[PDB]
Amino acid sequence: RTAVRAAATERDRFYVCPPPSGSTVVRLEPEQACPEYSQGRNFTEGIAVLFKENIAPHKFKAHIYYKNVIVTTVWSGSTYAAITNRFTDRVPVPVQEITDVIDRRGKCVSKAEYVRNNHKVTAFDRDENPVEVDLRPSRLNALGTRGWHTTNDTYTKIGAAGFYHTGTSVNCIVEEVEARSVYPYDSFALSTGDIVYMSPFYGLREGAHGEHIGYAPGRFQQVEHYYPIDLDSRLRASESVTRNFLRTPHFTVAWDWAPKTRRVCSLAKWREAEEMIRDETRDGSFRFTSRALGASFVSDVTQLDLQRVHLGDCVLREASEAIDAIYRRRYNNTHVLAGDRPEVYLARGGFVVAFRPLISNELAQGHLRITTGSAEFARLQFTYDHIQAHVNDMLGRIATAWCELQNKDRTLWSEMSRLNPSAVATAALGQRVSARMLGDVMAISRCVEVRGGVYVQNSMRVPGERGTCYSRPLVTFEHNGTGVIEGQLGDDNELLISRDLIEPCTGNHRRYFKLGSGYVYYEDYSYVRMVEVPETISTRVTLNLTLLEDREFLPLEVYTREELADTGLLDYSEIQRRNQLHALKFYDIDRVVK
Amino acid sequence: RTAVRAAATERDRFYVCPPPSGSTVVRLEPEQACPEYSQGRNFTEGIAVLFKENIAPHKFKAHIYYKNVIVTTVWSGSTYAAITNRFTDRVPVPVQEITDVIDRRGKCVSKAEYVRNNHKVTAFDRDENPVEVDLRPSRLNALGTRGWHTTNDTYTKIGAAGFYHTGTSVNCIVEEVEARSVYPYDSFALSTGDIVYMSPFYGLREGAHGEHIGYAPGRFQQVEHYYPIDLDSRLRASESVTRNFLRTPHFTVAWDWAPKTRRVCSLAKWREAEEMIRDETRDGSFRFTSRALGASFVSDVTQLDLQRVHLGDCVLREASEAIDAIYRRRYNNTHVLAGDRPEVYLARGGFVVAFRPLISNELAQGHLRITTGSAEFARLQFTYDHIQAHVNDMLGRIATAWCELQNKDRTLWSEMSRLNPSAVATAALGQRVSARMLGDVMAISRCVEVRGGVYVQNSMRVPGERGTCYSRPLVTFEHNGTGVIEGQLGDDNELLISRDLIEPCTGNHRRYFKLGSGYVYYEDYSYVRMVEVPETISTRVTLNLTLLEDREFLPLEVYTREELADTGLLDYSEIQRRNQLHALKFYDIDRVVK
Amino acid sequence: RTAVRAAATERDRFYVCPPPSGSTVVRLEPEQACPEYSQGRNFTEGIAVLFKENIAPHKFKAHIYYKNVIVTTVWSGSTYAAITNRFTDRVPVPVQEITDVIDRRGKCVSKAEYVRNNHKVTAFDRDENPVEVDLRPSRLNALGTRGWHTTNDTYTKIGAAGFYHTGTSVNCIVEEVEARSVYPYDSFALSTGDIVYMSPFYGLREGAHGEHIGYAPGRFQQVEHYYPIDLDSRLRASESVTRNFLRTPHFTVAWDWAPKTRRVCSLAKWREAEEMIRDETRDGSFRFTSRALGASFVSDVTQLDLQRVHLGDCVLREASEAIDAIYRRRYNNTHVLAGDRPEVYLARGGFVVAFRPLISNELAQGHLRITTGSAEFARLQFTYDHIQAHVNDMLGRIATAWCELQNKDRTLWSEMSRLNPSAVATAALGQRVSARMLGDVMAISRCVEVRGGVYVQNSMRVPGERGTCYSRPLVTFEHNGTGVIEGQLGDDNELLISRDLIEPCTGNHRRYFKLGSGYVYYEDYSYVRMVEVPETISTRVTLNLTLLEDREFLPLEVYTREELADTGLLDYSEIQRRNQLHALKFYDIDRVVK
Ligand SMILES: *[C@@H]1O[C@H](CO)[C@@H](O)[C@H](O)[C@H]1NC(C)=O
Ligand SMILES: *[C@@H]1O[C@H](CO)[C@@H](O)[C@H](O)[C@H]1NC(C)=O
Ligand SMILES: *[C@@H]1O[C@H](CO)[C@@H](O)[C@H](O)[C@H]1NC(C)=O
Repeated sequence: RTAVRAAATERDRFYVCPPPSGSTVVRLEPEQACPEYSQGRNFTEGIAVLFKENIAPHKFKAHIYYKNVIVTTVWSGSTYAAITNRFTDRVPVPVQEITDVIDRRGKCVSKAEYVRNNHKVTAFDRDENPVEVDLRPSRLNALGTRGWHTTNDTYTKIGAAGFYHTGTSVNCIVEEVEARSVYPYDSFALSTGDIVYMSPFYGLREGAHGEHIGYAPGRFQQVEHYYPIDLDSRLRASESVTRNFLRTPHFTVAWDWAPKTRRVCSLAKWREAEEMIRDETRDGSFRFTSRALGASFVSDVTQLDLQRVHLGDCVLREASEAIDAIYRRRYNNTHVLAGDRPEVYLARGGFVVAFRPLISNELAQGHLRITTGSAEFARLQFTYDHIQAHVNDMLGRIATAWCELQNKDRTLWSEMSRLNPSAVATAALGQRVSARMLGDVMAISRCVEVRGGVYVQNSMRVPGERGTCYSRPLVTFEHNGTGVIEGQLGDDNELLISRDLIEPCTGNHRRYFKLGSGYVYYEDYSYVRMVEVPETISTRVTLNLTLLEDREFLPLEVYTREELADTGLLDYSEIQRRNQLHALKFYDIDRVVK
Repeated sequence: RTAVRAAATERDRFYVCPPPSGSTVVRLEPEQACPEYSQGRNFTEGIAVLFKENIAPHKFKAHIYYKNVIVTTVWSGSTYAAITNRFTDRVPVPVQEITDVIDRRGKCVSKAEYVRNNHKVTAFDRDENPVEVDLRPSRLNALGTRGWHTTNDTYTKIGAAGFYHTGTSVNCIVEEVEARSVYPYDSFALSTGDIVYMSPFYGLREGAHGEHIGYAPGRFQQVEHYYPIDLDSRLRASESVTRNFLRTPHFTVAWDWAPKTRRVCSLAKWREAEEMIRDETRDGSFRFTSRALGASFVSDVTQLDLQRVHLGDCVLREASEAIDAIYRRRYNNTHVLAGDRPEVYLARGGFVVAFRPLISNELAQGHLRITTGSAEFARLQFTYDHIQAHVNDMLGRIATAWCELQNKDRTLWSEMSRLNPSAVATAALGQRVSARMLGDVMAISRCVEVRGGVYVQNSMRVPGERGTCYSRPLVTFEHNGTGVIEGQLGDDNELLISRDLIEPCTGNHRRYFKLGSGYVYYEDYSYVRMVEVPETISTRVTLNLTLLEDREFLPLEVYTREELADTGLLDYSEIQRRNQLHALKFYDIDRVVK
Repeated sequence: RTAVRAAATERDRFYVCPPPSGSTVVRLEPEQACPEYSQGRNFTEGIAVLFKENIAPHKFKAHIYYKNVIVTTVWSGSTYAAITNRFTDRVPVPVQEITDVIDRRGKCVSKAEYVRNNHKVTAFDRDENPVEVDLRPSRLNALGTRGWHTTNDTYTKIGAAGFYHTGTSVNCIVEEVEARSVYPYDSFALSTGDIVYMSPFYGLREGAHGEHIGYAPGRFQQVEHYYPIDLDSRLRASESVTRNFLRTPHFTVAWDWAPKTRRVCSLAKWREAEEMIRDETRDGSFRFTSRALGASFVSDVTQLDLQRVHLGDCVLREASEAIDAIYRRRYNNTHVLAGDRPEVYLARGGFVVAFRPLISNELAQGHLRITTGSAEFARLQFTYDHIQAHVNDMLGRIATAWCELQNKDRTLWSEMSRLNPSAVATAALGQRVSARMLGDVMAISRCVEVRGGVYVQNSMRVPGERGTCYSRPLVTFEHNGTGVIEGQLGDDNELLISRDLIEPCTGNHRRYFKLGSGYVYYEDYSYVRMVEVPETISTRVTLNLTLLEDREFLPLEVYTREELADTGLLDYSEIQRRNQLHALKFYDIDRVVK
């Protein structure tokens, strides 16, 4: 009939629970309203053709006609000859001579009649009389680089010693040439290095005449219904052309006249987006997403008027073509196109989007200069948006289910609140409380810590009654004023003010009761030992979520600025640097003879 | 009083539950410690100005002064004239003549006095006496490309037949020219194609004299307090300059002298980051994140000393300007700048970050050559980090709530463990067990499978007692040694060793008892049929999480390397290729006359 | 003994629950099968070397040998001299003279003997007799740009007035030159601006002879066992070479012959991936992921045969080198390489991947033209894949735990279904139902709304019995036909058909009963007031998931197309534009003398 002193730790403290009066009354919180997230997105399927700023020059075929005049002064000596001069000059071939000699016969006159220093001057091949010479192809002739000439020889004079002799070579040259024009196209340059200070689209028939010409009107001429001739097979072409001719002091250049608007565009077809999705979730903007491309393009809801664009005719033409070609190939039997024409938008970063919506059979029943850079932002827009939408959708789904689960699981908590309102209110409040059901509502009283040392009684027998025992052990403790309380060991370290927990005594009685950090072992209503229960059972579900690791994105380049500038056979600046030093490098230019 | 043989499937097996002794005792696992993830990040708001490596040349205005000497040899014939020679040469205009004739009067002398082949030589326009000729503007004169000349004519000699005549043209030319200097700036080049082998910042006053000059000291001269004159309105400028003059063998070039450090910088302003956030979560590094830019820049915690940078003066100057301008515009009333100066860092990929922290009013109370490439890594750093931080934060939040929920829900499991310790321990252990509460701890015994065929008894009446019935059906089975057991059908296919489940008989008795894969139907304490219960009730919450789909990022380029190299009017290498073939193409250079 | 009219709102409606017959019987839905997501990925560790398309020209050292012939015509006057002509021409130095005079003595003959206009011509320095002159270095000589010449003077004739005098300068020049060849390498260009129309790898020994030569066979020559000499220290090199010589009309160029396959490759080493992971999860493809690089490269499972590549010899050579070097440095003691050679693949976007798997010590016991652009797609592939895999893994983990948790928590629901089948079935069905356990299955009946006004009875005393009271209040209501029902207030607004809920009366009786939107207060079995219970207790766990915000990725470029084209000292096209205007700008070319 002795006593064992109980031991309490912080976490495993003893508690007294004063009876709850109706002073504080609580209800179990009703089911919450669940978060409803964006279920369904607003969009349009279609076909798109993306256009970029045209950066390429206007390229066209042309012919250069000139006579290569070389004048050589030789000083004939005793046992040698020395070139004292070799003066070279390209001279134009008149239009008359092109059409009437060169096209007509494939011959060229052995003389030149041109203006130099404002004086009318002449040059005769071999210092001889004019003869129409045949134009023979060069040995080096190749596709797009054919040339014809009249001589393989450069005339030089063979004379008497102690004299200066002058010979004159005249080689008539016709060359297939490639021309290039860079915006605004007020000039062009030929494969020969010659720049023509005139518009390639300059003509005399209306529209064309309001194009630049840096040359006097007499230097230019057009020849309508001109049927070109091959200077090898001397055959004419089946279709005629308006042939432009410009006579400069060093050559005559010819090219086929064509109207600017047909030949040139300020924009260029970049890519086709066969499965283009136009998103309409964000307001006042469209977002053109392409799975194929891995790119999103943001534009306004309002269309681009292509009349604002200088030379934007190619857009609608090339866009309708590819869209119509795609439709035929991919949607002909499943869908129908919308609105008898494609829609055109100005997307972020200088991209022009020509989009045409796809309608399923079932649902059918101020001047602008567009500058384009990279499409790097658009792929990033794509990547980000694809992930953001997914994780947003999925967390939405978790949030709702978390709410829904807790709402359902309230049935379990209400049911427990009828039976054990205290353990429910302790879980809810997160602090040790005593509770009583006052019908359909709980009365709450807080539980207070027992600081004065607690002692367990060795026997569990009712003193004065055989056959009746106490179900849980007896304790002695200090709470409030009364220094000693004849109490009982309740549940989860609650000490009971009274001793009313009873049971008829049973044979082979084994009990483990929680007492502080551990357990007290009782055998046949008598204290035995202070045991430990190290074995546990868990109804928990493991959720191991690991973190998304740090990643370092270091600068990465396939080719550098240096590598990209070093691809050429020659570098103008590098050559000039070295070349312009030649006089200072191999001569004393600073010395002066007295 | 017959029997029906029960049918067990794998999943719906019969079990016998031996009584649990205190041999194995368990506790319900206490509430766990919950994961606490990084709640709050360390950062600094501010304003930044990003600087990139200067790739642009130093551009400045200049003037070229030369006399264009053309000497023509004409051979007058019977009925013609032929140019046998036309020798062209640019000659310098002496400084004396620039200041005393050209600036003073707007005139130029009709002769040239220069050195060629180390000999002092002269050239007279029209082979006549020296006259100061007025400089008239060219017809083609435009903004930044003005030129003045003295003649429109090229003098040629008109003489007697059978003779060689020589005429001399001298055109004095002054041209507005644009100059460019590329690092290290020891030379410059003019719009005319001429390279000047000297520093644009070379002077004679201290500092400037230790700059390259590839020319003899006599060829150079500075003119202090020089007031320039317009050669059209012959008005002088209000402010004077130090005027540099360099006389080369072919021209005199003049330019305004300026000190290198003022005019040139090795870095260039790239972008302003108005809302720059400097992250301080990772140690030994700063991360400059810009929402505006969509870029993160990683640098050291230690500042960049701009004294390590060759020509880094522009940085602090231009950074303070833009930061101060931004502050005035965006933060003037809400915040205050910090530390009387902006901080400077060397970020990853060659970016210089000039950052100045923003302090809210409430909180206020070895030589370096910087190489820059792309900012592609920085946008990727940004994207990745923005997503990683969000998903890490959100999963952290799920992890904690999962722990917290299970911790709360332990109140429900403990409560059940008092009432039904077996069903709790079976859920926990994940295997069929029998359990008994030994006070505050459970005794566990495992349940064993009944392999010997089971039979249900047709009646549920107590033999020998009217008015008392068995609550659940009677069974017969084989377990351990004893071949026949007079048992009862327990819960969820548990077969009971005994027959102690009793109830006073009731009128209109209908029962469905689980027996193997299905149910046994009993009516008024008598077997009827083997029914199926196909209807279910579920308290589950659906969570449909779908996977983030695979995405293919295919190579994408707006303009190729080819497209970017093809934008020019001429290509030096292409022209040279064709041009240097001309002799081989239109002549036989290999033939020799015997 | 009066009555108070109850008030019902939508959400807090009154219900009558008809008794359930076995008409509808339900079971609680058994535990579900849980989703099992991809646990474990298939991959190979190794080392990789990435190769890109070679964009760089073939660069090699060379020497240019020529004699700079200048012929000057001076007209001596009264008090002056005028240059009437200055004709410049570069002439070749014969191979004989290079080896026998220039290499042998470091001297060059003061005359030139060359062919011009098909005529054999001579040039004498100072119009004097041939002398072997020493080659002296230029003042400007620098590393890689050395030059040697024979004179600093340009010979001019000083004569009698009224006469034309002609002088001849011959300067023999040898220059260290840099050569460049661009694919297909059928020509090369020198630092001087000269293009050599021949292959740098053309030779006469087998293999080399099937390479382009645009020159007659006599113009070329190889010199085997040639030991070069420094023209400063007149020392010979220790190792000999096969020396190529090509005599063009303007110079002799020499270079060391080397075989094409050794000197040139169509691919170039880009980066080393020390920790390259080759993923094998997607079928019919490999994915080469590099943490270091932040890039993923997609290729076929089938290797690249490098015999399909024109000049692909560098790949295997350079790949084995770096891989073997890396292994030695990082894996020598932990792993072993696999398969006696590296594997080679053709990745997406023109990248060649040379991968060699790493085997841990423990586990050991048609013609192709490759075009490369950017690696932008590969970093995006990397970023996306890294995130996708993580979030997919983590949601998988949530999905399984959600299933597992609900499966466990079924133990709680079954247990409640025995005690309160109605509250379980109401939670499950999401509608108010009455339920009865018919053994191991529930009988369900739906609950109907009470529309006819309800009234609570002021007393809770059993009329006719003292000491016995009703536990819950009495009500009067209208349901079905019977206009008045002597009922009782049940749980959660259920009205009971009968009045069988009883309790022995207790002293100090306080009760709150739910009645519609609120509560009814009862004191000592008598009505008092209609109270409100505003205080709640919650067992809910907060889960605050916020959305991933929209981000705008705006176009961002470090340097523009314009900025990148403006880095050069000169621009060929810009210079030519201005230069070719000179005649039109400073002269009247259109005027003609009559
Ligand atoms: C040049 O010479 C070749 C023969 O070597 C000949 O075929 C060709 O027709 C000649 N061309 C001219 C224009 O004389
Ligand atoms: C050139 O001629 C035009 C008239 O055609 C005239 O206006 C201009 O002043 C002249 N220039 C010179 C330098 O003679
Ligand atoms: C050129 O002159 C310098 C002296 O000014 C001298 O050192 C050099 O050797 C000379 N070169 C030749 C080739 O005469």
